[PDB]
Amino acid sequence: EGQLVQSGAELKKPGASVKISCKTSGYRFNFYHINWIRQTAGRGPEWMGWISPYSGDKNLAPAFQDRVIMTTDTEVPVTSFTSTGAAYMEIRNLKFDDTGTYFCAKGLLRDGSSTWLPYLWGQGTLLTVSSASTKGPSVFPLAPSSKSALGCLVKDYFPEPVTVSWNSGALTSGVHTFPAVLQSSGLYSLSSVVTVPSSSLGTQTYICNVNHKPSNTKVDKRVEPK
Amino acid sequence: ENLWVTVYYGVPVWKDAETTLFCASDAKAYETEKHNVWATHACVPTDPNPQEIHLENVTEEFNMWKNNMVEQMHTDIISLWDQSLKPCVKLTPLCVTLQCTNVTNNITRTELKNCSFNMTTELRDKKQKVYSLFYRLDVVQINSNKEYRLINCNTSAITQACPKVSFEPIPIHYCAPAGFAILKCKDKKFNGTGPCPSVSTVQCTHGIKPVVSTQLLLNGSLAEEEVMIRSENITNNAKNILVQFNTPVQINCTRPNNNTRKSIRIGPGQAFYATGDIIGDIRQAHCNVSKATWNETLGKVVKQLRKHFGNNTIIRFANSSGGDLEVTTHSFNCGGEFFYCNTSGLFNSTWISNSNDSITLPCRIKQIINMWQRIGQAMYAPPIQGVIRCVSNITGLILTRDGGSTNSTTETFRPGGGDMRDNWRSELYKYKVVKIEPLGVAPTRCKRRVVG
Amino acid sequence: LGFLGAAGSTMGAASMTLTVQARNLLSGIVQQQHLLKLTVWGIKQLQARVLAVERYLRDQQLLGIWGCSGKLICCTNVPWNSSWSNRNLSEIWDNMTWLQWDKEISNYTQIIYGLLEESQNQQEKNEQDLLALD
Amino acid sequence: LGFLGAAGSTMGAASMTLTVQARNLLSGIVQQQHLLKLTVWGIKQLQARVLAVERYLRDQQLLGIWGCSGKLICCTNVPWNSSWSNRNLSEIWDNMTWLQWDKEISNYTQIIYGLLEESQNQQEKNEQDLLALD
Ligand SMILES: *[C@@H]1O[C@H](CO[C@@H]2O[C@@H](C)[C@@H](O)[C@@H](O)[C@@H]2O)[C@@H](O[C@@H]2O[C@H](CO)[C@@H](O[C@@H]3O[C@H](CO[C@H]4O[C@H](CO)[C@@H](O)[C@H](O)[C@@H]4O[C@@H]4O[C@H](CO)[C@@H](O[C@@H]5O[C@H](CO)[C@H](O)[C@H](O)[C@H]5O)[C@H](O)[C@H]4NC(C)=O)[C@@H](O)[C@H](O[C@H]4O[C@H](CO)[C@@H](O)[C@H](O)[C@@H]4O)[C@@H]3O)[C@H](O)[C@H]2NC(C)=O)[C@H](O)[C@H]1NC(C)=O
Ligand SMILES: *[C@@H]1O[C@H](CO[C@@H]2O[C@@H](C)[C@@H](O)[C@@H](O)[C@@H]2O)[C@@H](O[C@@H]2O[C@H](CO)[C@@H](O[C@@H]3O[C@H](CO[C@H]4O[C@H](CO[C@H]5O[C@H](CO)[C@@H](O)[C@H](O)[C@@H]5O)[C@@H](O)[C@H](O)[C@@H]4O)[C@@H](O)[C@H](O[C@H]4O[C@H](CO)[C@@H](O)[C@H](O)[C@@H]4O[C@@H]4O[C@H](CO)[C@@H](O)[C@H](O)[C@H]4NC(C)=O)[C@@H]3O)[C@H](O)[C@H]2NC(C)=O)[C@H](O)[C@H]1NC(C)=O
Ligand SMILES: *[C@@H]1O[C@H](CO)[C@@H](O[C@@H]2O[C@H](CO)[C@@H](O[C@@H]3O[C@H](CO[C@H]4O[C@H](CO[C@H]5O[C@H](CO)[C@@H](O)[C@H](O)[C@@H]5O)[C@@H](O)[C@H](O)[C@@H]4O)[C@@H](O)[C@H](O[C@H]4O[C@H](CO)[C@@H](O)[C@H](O[C@H]5O[C@H](CO)[C@@H](O)[C@H](O)[C@@H]5O)[C@@H]4O)[C@@H]3O)[C@H](O)[C@H]2NC(C)=O)[C@H](O)[C@H]1NC(C)=O
Ligand SMILES: *[C@@H]1O[C@H](CO)[C@@H](O[C@@H]2O[C@H](CO)[C@@H](O[C@@H]3O[C@H](CO[C@H]4O[C@H](CO[C@H]5O[C@H](CO)[C@@H](O)[C@H](O)[C@@H]5O)[C@@H](O)[C@H](O[C@H]5O[C@H](CO)[C@@H](O)[C@H](O)[C@@H]5O)[C@@H]4O)[C@@H](O)[C@H](O[C@H]4O[C@H](CO)[C@@H](O)[C@H](O)[C@@H]4O)[C@@H]3O)[C@H](O)[C@H]2NC(C)=O)[C@H](O)[C@H]1NC(C)=O
Ligand SMILES: *[C@@H]1O[C@H](CO)[C@@H](O[C@@H]2O[C@H](CO)[C@@H](O[C@@H]3O[C@H](CO[C@H]4O[C@H](CO[C@H]5O[C@H](CO)[C@@H](O)[C@H](O)[C@@H]5O)[C@@H](O)[C@H](O)[C@@H]4O)[C@@H](O)[C@H](O[C@H]4O[C@H](CO)[C@@H](O)[C@H](O)[C@@H]4O)[C@@H]3O)[C@H](O)[C@H]2NC(C)=O)[C@H](O)[C@H]1NC(C)=O
Ligand SMILES: *[C@@H]1O[C@H](CO)[C@@H](O[C@@H]2O[C@H](CO)[C@@H](O[C@@H]3O[C@H](CO)[C@@H](O)[C@H](O)[C@@H]3O)[C@H](O)[C@H]2NC(C)=O)[C@H](O)[C@H]1NC(C)=O
Ligand SMILES: *[C@@H]1O[C@H](CO)[C@@H](O[C@@H]2O[C@H](CO)[C@@H](O[C@@H]3O[C@H](CO)[C@@H](O)[C@H](O)[C@@H]3O)[C@H](O)[C@H]2NC(C)=O)[C@H](O)[C@H]1NC(C)=O
Ligand SMILES: *[C@@H]1O[C@H](CO)[C@@H](O[C@@H]2O[C@H](CO)[C@@H](O[C@@H]3O[C@H](CO)[C@@H](O)[C@H](O)[C@@H]3O)[C@H](O)[C@H]2NC(C)=O)[C@H](O)[C@H]1NC(C)=O
Ligand SMILES: *[C@@H]1O[C@H](CO)[C@@H](O[C@@H]2O[C@H](CO)[C@@H](O)[C@H](O)[C@H]2NC(C)=O)[C@H](O)[C@H]1NC(C)=O
Ligand SMILES: *[C@@H]1O[C@H](CO)[C@@H](O)[C@H](O)[C@H]1NC(C)=O
Ligand SMILES: *[C@@H]1O[C@H](CO)[C@@H](O)[C@H](O)[C@H]1NC(C)=O
Ligand SMILES: *[C@@H]1O[C@H](CO)[C@@H](O)[C@H](O)[C@H]1NC(C)=O
Repeated sequence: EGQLVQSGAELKKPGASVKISCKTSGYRFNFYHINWIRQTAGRGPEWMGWISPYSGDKNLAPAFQDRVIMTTDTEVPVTSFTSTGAAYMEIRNLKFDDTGTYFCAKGLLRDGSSTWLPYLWGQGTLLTVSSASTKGPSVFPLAPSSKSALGCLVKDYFPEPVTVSWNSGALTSGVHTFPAVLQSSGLYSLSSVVTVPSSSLGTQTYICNVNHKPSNTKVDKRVEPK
Repeated sequence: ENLWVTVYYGVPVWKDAETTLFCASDAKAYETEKHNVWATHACVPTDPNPQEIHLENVTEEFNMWKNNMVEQMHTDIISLWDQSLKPCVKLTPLCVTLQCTNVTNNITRTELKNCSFNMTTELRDKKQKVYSLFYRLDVVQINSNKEYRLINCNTSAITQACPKVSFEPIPIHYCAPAGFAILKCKDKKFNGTGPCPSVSTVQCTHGIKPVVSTQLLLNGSLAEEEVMIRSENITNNAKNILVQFNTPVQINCTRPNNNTRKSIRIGPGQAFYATGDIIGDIRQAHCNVSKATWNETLGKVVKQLRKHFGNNTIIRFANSSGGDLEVTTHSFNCGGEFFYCNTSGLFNSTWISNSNDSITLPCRIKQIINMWQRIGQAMYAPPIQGVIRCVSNITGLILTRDGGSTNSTTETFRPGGGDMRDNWRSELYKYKVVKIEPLGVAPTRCKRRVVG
Repeated sequence: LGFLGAAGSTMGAASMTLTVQARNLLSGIVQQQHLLKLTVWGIKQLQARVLAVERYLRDQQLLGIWGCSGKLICCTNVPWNSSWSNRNLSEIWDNMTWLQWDKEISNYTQIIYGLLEESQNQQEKNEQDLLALD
Repeated sequence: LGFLGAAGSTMGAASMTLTVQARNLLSGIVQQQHLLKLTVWGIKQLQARVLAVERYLRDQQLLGIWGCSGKLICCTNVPWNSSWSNRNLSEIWDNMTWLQWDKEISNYTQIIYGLLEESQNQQEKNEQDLLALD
């Protein structure tokens, strides 16, 4: 019943060393264990190591106990039964085989038969261990053909997810979206739906913004009349 | 499905509530001194083994300004004070036209009066004149030869306190009844009142002594860290603020007057103990404070108030503005007599934004008192014959508003201890009692015999 | 574990030592221990000792009409209603303190008590009419 | 039937709901709830609460030495003497209130009590000497 949320969207060079974090809320952080997993370009996601916020006795994976080590600070009690804490982890070495999406999850239960396995999962963090340099995405309008389904266009952006694409957050109900695409060059792109009834152009607004981290965003381009 | 319900007697659950408590103090004075005003003549003795158990994984929310342990403490001491004064000499025939003159100063500060009057003697038919002495403010003028009047005869009655009653505060434990438990907080930085993570369930509290002080608490308890700041409400300046000292400042108060017990029989047996002629010079009462040790305590307080109070405004420490001379001066009972040392000298320092000399305070003594603003009945304090010294640790401060400053900057907190209940809160900020419920139902496949 | 040692622990671990909690409460407080005895402390001692036994005997009267005169744990023949809690066998016993559970049934806790007297005692002690001597 | 509902009904119907009568009496009266507390009402409250438990515990001490620590209805191994009543099985249970029966044994009610302790407990708890371990 306790929501767990990860930091997300951190990326560095192959020979680097980055830490990820996880905000906890809605559950007592003292006894529920924290563990981590990773899905590679390979089909199978694998488990990492489980940490106990009390005592600190941990049993990490044998293949990562040499390089990866993780710690976790104490908590701040909200009430007698709800509290908010944080868990971190540091990894020393990584390669293109270590690229992919990383999750954290709340420990199953606080007892004996089984505790170490996850329970409630966060939204997750995706990490790109690609050596190519970061780049700023480019914005294009993407106008409907038979106006005489709407959205905006993104072309050529280097890594990760550009996420939310809409201005002022005016419409969250009924806004189909779309995933990314790999280019022959290797420079990703994507698009986005929005399902709103057909109406006139002068009455309503046609502006959308996208947020970025490779480079910061600023302009929320709109669509051409025709 | 196919799950049954099961009963459990001995379950650990509780609900916030408060009920009656009781005293607990071991063998203290008994024979060498007795007839104590607080421990009465007999209280339930505490066991030397301390009842303590550390609670884990629990984070119960305490409360201090809404705690009812201080309320029962406030009301217990009041009914205890009157119970120890009802069987003592009443001083009603002491309200007669007093004709006094100033004391012998070689025809040249005054503060006291060589007064007289005539009272009842052992025989109601006969009357007797006796010359005694009184203190200033204990008497105020009526309308040549000065004729005075006891200030209390204008408002309330009077009853002299018993001479063999010890007014020294001794540790009085408050222990919980059966089916209840006093939860103490073990978390050091217990800002305000919230969820204390480190809880202990103890049956008997620690050695709590009823220090009757004003503005400045003495002999209090504290357990490390920065000088703790507690307030029922930090944004409202109007509310009072309790302050705790990470380390106490050793202070000494005393009166240099060498007095003498003058017993005069009023009525059949009762005797009125008054001041005779003061032998060996006359001097003013004073309380010393370590000047170097006080400058460090006012600095540690302003440091932790800083991150609490904007850390951008100006400190303005002034004397207790307004109020009464008993509620603005450091009033306290020590050595029998009641001191009122002048506070205004301590808070003159102002510090903002980055063998040895000791500051002293002038003090006067008062014999007529009816503390905590109780206007029902007053009491006369017999002057303690001989020498007097107090020498107590100061561990707390009581600070009040700083005007209605509209935004801007510049403000602190000048000393006021308008309420007596807050004095006991400096010891009971971590304690709260709960109603243990040993009944708890839970389901589990589990049934007894079918038919029986 | 000397007293309330498992106040914050699981309901299962707290159920392993619930004897201790029961022992100390009735006995506890060391109640046993000028010429008058009419003081403010003695009157606070006596009434504090009265609720001591009158809260103990308020609870011990319930276990007696449940077949649990001298047992700390009775399994009672009353079926559990799903409306009271929807959580599975290992969902509550391996996850909640007794504190959390006390607030989760405090709404319908009285409904349970009334039904416990009927099936475990009001009917059970009657079912021997045809079985006592026959 | 909320309390004494079958005071005037048959001993059989009153025996169908005797739990209710027992529940309310120990608990009942809502006892739980100028600066002094030495008033005439408080002293009448305390002593009224003392006989509350000291009349309850006067009765509960009897059932304990009869094997009925936590049962509202024990069938006891003491034979009934004909001198106490000459009426048949269905003659009393289908005809008399408990009120009428209380005055019909009030003469020899103490004779029954003394014999109940002997055969149901004074001998029964002894009969295990040869049967406990053998
Ligand atoms: C509240 O506070 C408490 C702290 O209170 C403590 O109290 C005491 C005990 C002291 O330690 C004090 O200092 C403390 O204050 C916190 O309590 C902790 O909670 C943790 C999370 O729940 C828990 O962490 C881990 O538990 C794992 C699971 O335990 C095992 O074993 C138990 C008991 O047997 C069982 O119930 C479990 O489900 C689980 O599974 C069993 O494992 C055993 C062992 O392998 C199996 O036994 C096998 O049996 C076969 C025959 O059948 C054969 O004989 C084999 O040879 C034999 O091995 C068994 O079959 C399994 N099944 C069962 C029975 O279910 C532990 O694995 C893990 O161990 C680690 O830590 C241990 C303690 O140091 C080490 O010894 C071990 O090497 C590991 O490093 C953890 O213990 C804590 O144990 C628990 N208490 C402690 C000791 O701290 C609590 O978190 C906090 N919050 C709450 C929940 O309220
Ligand atoms: C605080 O206030 C108290 C109360 O004082 C009150 O007012 C004074 C005026 C007085 O009337 C008190 O009774 C009253 O309660 C102060 O306590 C008193 O202080 C005064 C200060 O003067 C003391 O007065 C001196 O008393 C000397 C002794 O008299 C005592 O005994 C008298 C009867 O005894 C007779 O026999 C003995 C010997 O066995 C003789 O010594 C005595 O004189 C008598 O003959 C009794 O009536 C008295 O009340 C008292 O108990 C007395 O000798 C002194 O008088 C002398 O000397 C003075 C200077 O020291 C001088 O100023 C006087 O004028 C006087 O000179 C003449 O002496 C003649 C001797 O015979 C006499 O006949 C003349 O009449 C006289 N001249 C005239 C005229 O006056 C003092 O009178 C008094 O003893 C203290 N109380 C007591 C114990 O009664 C207290 O000091 C004040 N505080 C302080 C610390 O200052
Ligand atoms: C905050 O905490 C502090 C902690 O310090 C509290 O401050 C003070 O702490 C002091 C700690 O020692 C307490 O001191 C005690 O003082 C008493 C005073 O009693 C004297 O007077 C009594 C009555 O007067 C009679 O006798 C005198 C002659 O002295 C005579 O002139 C009168 O006319 C009258 O006849 C006497 O009953 C009493 O005997 C004594 O004279 C004192 O009794 C305590 O005695 C201890 O220390 C003394 C001095 O070192 C020592 O001699 C004692 O030894 C033993 O023998 C004596 C003589 O027979 C015997 O009385 C004792 O019982 C011993 O058997 C003994 O070790 C002690 O000095 C002080 O009371 C306390 N309070 C004050 C005034 O501040 C502070 O109170 C707390 N908070 C606040 C502000 O309340
Ligand atoms: C507990 O103890 C505290 C101790 O402070 C006590 O507080 C006293 O409160 C009373 C009443 O509130 C104060 O009473 C009067 O204060 C008068 C103010 O001074 C005038 O005259 C100045 C010249 O005085 C010299 O000393 C003063 C200190 O008092 C000093 O500041 C001056 O610089 C100067 O050296 C005059 O300078 C001053 O204002 C001018 O100067 C100031 C400072 O530079 C400047 O800021 C102004 O703009 C202006 O230019 C002001 O005009 C004081 O005069 C008065 O009596 C004095 O003279 C008589 C007669 O000789 C003396 O007998 C007496 O001792 C004084 O010297 C009187 O003192 C009092 O000052 C406070 N503190 C004390 C005792 O000094 C509390 O009331 C006590 N609590 C209780 C229970 O009573
Ligand atoms: C510790 O306790 C203190 C107790 O004071 C808590 O302190 C809080 O401080 C804030 C500071 O801003 C107060 O905010 C305002 O209080 C006003 C008090 O109302 C008084 O006037 C009312 C009406 O009287 C006339 O004057 C007002 C002036 O605004 C005119 O608007 C009005 O037309 C009249 O002409 C009286 O009815 C009332 O009795 C008072 O005399 C509020 O009026 C004011 O309301 C504004 O903000 C409201 C909340 O957003 C909003 O709904 C209103 O529309 C309006 O805009 C505002 O609340 C708090 O009131 C004060 N609390 C309390 C209890 O009053 C402090 O919070 C606490 N500890 C903490 C948590 O730190
Ligand atoms: C109780 O004390 C009072 C004083 O407070 C006594 O009242 C009178 O007080 C005056 C004060 O001077 C006494 O003075 C005497 O006056 C007479 C006549 O004026 C004069 O001749 C004397 O030399 C002396 O100065 C006076 O004695 C005293 N009584 C009278 C009758 O006036 C009062 O008497 C005392 N006791 C009581 C209550 O009786
Ligand atoms: C002790 O520290 C805690 C924080 O750990 C304080 O709790 C927080 O206090 C602030 C200021 O008092 C609260 O913010 C204010 O809340 C009031 C309503 O109470 C509101 O009117 C103000 O506008 C402002 O939002 C805050 O809500 C509160 N809680 C949390 C979770 O942050 C606490 O006040 C400190 N004092 C104690 C309890 O000793
Ligand atoms: C407080 O006052 C009393 C009473 O005056 C002081 O007691 C006195 O102390 C002296 C110290 O030497 C005692 O010694 C001598 O007594 C003889 C005979 O009486 C006398 O002739 C000497 O002049 C000297 O006083 C004296 O007996 C004693 N008591 C009396 C009756 O004076 C006390 O010392 C003073 N303060 C304190 C506590 O030191
Ligand atoms: C008084 O305020 C200053 C700055 O206003 C404090 O210095 C730090 O300032 C940064 C940025 O404003 C804050 O993020 C820090 O939290 C401040 N320090 C801390 C630990 O609070 C300065 O520390 C403040 N006063 C003191 C001595 O605590
Ligand atoms: C005595 O002190 C009072 C105090 O107000 C004063 O009014 C009076 O004038 C003084 N008398 C003498 C002579 O000292
Ligand atoms: C109090 O008296 C003691 C006696 O040794 C002394 O050491 C201390 O400095 C005094 N403190 C003050 C400032 O009164
Ligand atoms: C678990 O709960 C469901 C209802 O949410 C219930 O139908 C099911 O029977 C429970 N599991 C068991 C062990 O019966």
